[PDB]
Amino acid sequence: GELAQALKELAKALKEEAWALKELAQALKG
Amino acid sequence: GELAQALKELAKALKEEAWALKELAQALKG
Amino acid sequence: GELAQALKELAKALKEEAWALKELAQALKG
Amino acid sequence: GELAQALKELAKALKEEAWALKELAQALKG
Amino acid sequence: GELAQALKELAKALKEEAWALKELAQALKG
Amino acid sequence: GELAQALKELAKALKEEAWALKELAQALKG
Repeated sequence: GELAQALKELAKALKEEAWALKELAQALKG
Repeated sequence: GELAQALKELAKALKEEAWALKELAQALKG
Repeated sequence: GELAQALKELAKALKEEAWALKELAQALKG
Repeated sequence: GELAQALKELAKALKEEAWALKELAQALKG
Repeated sequence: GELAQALKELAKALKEEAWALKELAQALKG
Repeated sequence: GELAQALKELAKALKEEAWALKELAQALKG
């Protein structure tokens, strides 16, 4: 239902945020 | 109640944050 | 209730942060 | 209760985040 | 119990993020 | 619960963002 769906969407977004943070860290190192 | 809605908004905002981190990473590369 | 509203406020803050970091990216890129 | 106190802490942190985002926007605008 | 603790952790981390946005703002000014 | 879990994960992500942004701040000063 609605809450389960929203929690799954938040979990996807957290994964995207972590991936993006790694891209920034890489760019900073470069 | 409104918990699921709040989590949907939070997931959407976190996606926007992730995209900004990706844009910063690319900006450091020109 | 109050929990959901505070999470909506947290989402609004991360949305604002995303926007400001996107502007920072545009300024760094030049 | 503990939840109410925690929401209070999050509200304080939101207010600090908001002022720092204002400062970042001020640094960017100029 | 665990939700109030998670919210307190989230407040702490938002304050760290505010500190970092201030540092960005200052760095933009040299 | 699942919610406390996800919010702890978000706090960790905001702490990592704060670290990266402080490194960006130093990079913006050369």
